Amino acid sequence: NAPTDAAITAASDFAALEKACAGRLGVTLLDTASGRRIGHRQDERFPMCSTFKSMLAATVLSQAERMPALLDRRVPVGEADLLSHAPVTRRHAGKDMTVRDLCRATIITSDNTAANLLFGVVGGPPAVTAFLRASGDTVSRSDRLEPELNSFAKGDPRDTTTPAAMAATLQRVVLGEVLQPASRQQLADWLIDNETGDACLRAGLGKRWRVGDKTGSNGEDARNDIAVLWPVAGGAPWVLTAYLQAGAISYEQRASVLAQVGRIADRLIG
Repeated sequence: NAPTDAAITAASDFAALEKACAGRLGVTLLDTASGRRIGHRQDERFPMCSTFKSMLAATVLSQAERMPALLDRRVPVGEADLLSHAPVTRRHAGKDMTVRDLCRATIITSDNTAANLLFGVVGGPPAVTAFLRASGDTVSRSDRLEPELNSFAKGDPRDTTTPAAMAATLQRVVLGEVLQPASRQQLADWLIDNETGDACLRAGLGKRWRVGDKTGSNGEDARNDIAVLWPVAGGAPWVLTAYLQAGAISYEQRASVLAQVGRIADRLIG
């Protein structure tokens, strides 16, 4: 594994990085002050996997703005709802959880059962797609439930986005005026508190940034990370999306590839 590891660390642009892991890599780096973008395969489709959960949460918050106390509503967690990956909801089987706490769980731990329970609250994948369209996104689409949404076939557009589309959507929804102020700050905080991306984009970004992110992956070859970068010294934020498919390297090496995107982007911003 040493030669592949070395080739990954020596890569200093996104095309070289793609080559070092023999993968397909999609990246957009977006400056929110100017709208300038730089990257790789910015307009090709990639499977979203769990990165969609950021916008599922946004759909819920948007519905709460016109249905008072929805976030305080309690939803039963039944034995039949449980999946293999359910780190938070597993403790609550046979009782219930607030809608708000389900949102937190699905972002910061990627809880699959939490996500399916929230789909039921808002009206399923068509409800999330409709929120996306209303926000200005003409590209991203939510089609299936967990865990089927992770099964991507080449040329199948179900449950996909592009690096450029998702970057723009992060700006409008996390930084813009698609949501009310209290709603978007709550979404920002959940992303900042994420616990699954320590070895991904965060591992290559310097201390001058405060990062919020959401990861994704599947068992075959996909590993993704999308992030918002706030400069702690002040100024406009940046947005960084990274989608990777690379079946010839290990799951761990996929994370190393993501970390290297972080290092290259940080040097490009300068």
